[PDB]
Amino acid sequence: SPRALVGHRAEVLEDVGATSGQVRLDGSIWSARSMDPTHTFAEGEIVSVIDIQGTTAIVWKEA
Ligand SMILES: [Cl-]
Ligand SMILES: [Zn+2]
Ligand SMILES: [Zn+2]
Ligand SMILES: [Zn+2]
Repeated sequence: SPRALVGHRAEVLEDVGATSGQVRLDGSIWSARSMDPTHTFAEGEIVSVIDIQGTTAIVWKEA
């Protein structure tokens, strides 16, 4: 069911990069990683959830 989260936007709470990050998604805090591990999304940025792996949101640029 975490699969229904794909396509949602999320707000970065702790900087999201290769191997750490946290976002606010449907009112909850989720772990997150960047889709491209060279790209960091800083706190306050809005990202798009493009995949979920277990309970980790994989995020990219909004849209
Ligand atoms: Cl959304
Ligand atoms: Zn939702
Ligand atoms: Zn980049
Ligand atoms: Zn996948």
